[PDB]
Amino acid sequence: PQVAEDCMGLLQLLSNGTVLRSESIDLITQQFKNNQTVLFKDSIYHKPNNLHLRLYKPISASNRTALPVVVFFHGGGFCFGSRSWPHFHNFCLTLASSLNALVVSPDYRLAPEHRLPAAFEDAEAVLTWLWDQAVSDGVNHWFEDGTDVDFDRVFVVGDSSGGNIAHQLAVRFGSGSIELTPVRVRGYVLMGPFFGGEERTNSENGPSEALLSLDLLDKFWRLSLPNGATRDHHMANPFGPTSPTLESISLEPMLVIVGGSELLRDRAKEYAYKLKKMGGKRVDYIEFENKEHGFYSNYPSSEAAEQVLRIIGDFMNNLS
Repeated sequence: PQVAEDCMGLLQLLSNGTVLRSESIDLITQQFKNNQTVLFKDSIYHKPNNLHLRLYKPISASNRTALPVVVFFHGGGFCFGSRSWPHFHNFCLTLASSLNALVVSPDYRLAPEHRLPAAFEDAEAVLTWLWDQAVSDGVNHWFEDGTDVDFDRVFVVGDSSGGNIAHQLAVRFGSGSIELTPVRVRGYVLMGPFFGGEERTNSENGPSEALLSLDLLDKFWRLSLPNGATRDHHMANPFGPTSPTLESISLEPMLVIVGGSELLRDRAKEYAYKLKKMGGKRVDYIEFENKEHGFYSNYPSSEAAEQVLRIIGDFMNNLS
């Protein structure tokens, strides 16, 4: 059937997004009366793969002080998503304005065309691109304006599959493997992190969500993990028999945020508490009762979404 080549090409066109030619400004309503302007523009960070990221600058506080960096990795189960998608663009406008930080929102290669670890390799290229900009006075060319950026205050915020990406970066940075001074990642925020495993948890065997189901999560892993791999692969299960030696590596402080009704609740809770009992690991586990996957971005202007942005801000303030 040729209708199969088309549904494949549909996935590519669906998450291809667009690239802005010039810088643009949007209005974002803060926690409909209080507004805020956020400057943003697209830049290429990997020329061979034609991968772009979006930089966000809150205009009001950028001229007041040096901004910390928030690298945001969007979700999509390693198969969907783009930094230009309005759902993710709106969340980054909220991230920049509420956290008073420069937001870096990069695209990354998607499965099944680019199976894992293609997404993790792209994430490291993002941080390496950030390092290249930091040491070369490149922030001054980021906009038609000066930009003061505190590269000693970098934070990685990962949504769903981006939360998995954030964990892989935290491991690679904490193991002394990659090292990008003066870029210093002080903390990691894992928001409903897309972790997997062959054996099911109780919440994974529970009722389906508004969008997520256990069958959909299985199809995500199967289409994104390499051919012939199981859900116990280290790229899916952080505690699989491949790279579970997290006791040795020095992990940065972490924040795990999930909804109480999430299918991925038990995996993230087990992930956080296995880390809390490892020595030298500061991990805060926060569970929002009766919420499903992506409540912080699926329902903005709701109380739960605003509390998440506050918790991330407090988490950033304490770490610096």
